[PDB]
Amino acid sequence: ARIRDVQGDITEFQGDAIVNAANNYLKLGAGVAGAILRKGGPSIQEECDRIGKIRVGEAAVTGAGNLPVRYVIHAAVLGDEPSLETVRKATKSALEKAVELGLKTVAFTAAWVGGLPAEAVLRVMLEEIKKAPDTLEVTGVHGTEKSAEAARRARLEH
Repeated sequence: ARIRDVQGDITEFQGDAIVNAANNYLKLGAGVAGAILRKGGPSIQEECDRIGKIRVGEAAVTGAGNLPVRYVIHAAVLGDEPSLETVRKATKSALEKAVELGLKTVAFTAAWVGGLPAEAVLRVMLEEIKKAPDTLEVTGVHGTEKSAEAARRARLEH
């Protein structure tokens, strides 16, 4: 996969889909998830409700309502807990949806951490992203330029 990292508002991404780091209940909550809910509109939560509870590590696809993307891929990274193995699974699953749907571009919400070491999380996600096809471009979208630079450094290390 082609891998990018930029500073930005993920709700303004102009590509095929955004990957939303989710709870297994698929309830859109605070922060970025709340931006997606507000800008996208109620239809997103409504489809999430219809899909229902999923397993941690799995992903679910909904429409994106009024957002400038076509889909939101909800990757469930937390539920009734305790995981680095969980981030890997949710990342793998989200990328599988992107392939199945035949997407060319997706953005990840840079929440995936979950009290785990952030550098460790960046590393495991990069590993799964690299296994995705080169027909797919994956953009990590970061709230801060500092967060963006941390992702760039991890891709270098490596």
